[PDB]
Amino acid sequence: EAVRRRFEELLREALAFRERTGGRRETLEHAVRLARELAEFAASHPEFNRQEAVLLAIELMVRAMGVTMETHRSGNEVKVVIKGLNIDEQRALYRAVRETSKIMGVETEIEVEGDTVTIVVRE
Repeated sequence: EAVRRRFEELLREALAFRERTGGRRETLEHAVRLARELAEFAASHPEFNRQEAVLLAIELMVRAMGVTMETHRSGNEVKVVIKGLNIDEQRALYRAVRETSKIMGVETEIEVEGDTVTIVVRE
């Protein structure tokens, strides 16, 4: 609950930032910062589901940047498809998902094709 409540607080900050942001570069920097805060906070609450924490960090960045996403469940795996990203947003999202996965001890696979980044979170 504490981790889910933290996501909600960071989501409101993410939506207020993009409202007053000066560009996609500033929004991206703030989005990576928010995702790291959530990841480190969730790591301090080991009782919370590690797989779900990674997904919440991804969704926090998706909402902060205002990009389109899709989620599909395959048993224990979760696939996230994020479209419309520029080159800088792809590199930062790849970087942030890798770091967040390592913090949570979760195995994730990342594929980049065109504007589309596909993330698979397992177990």
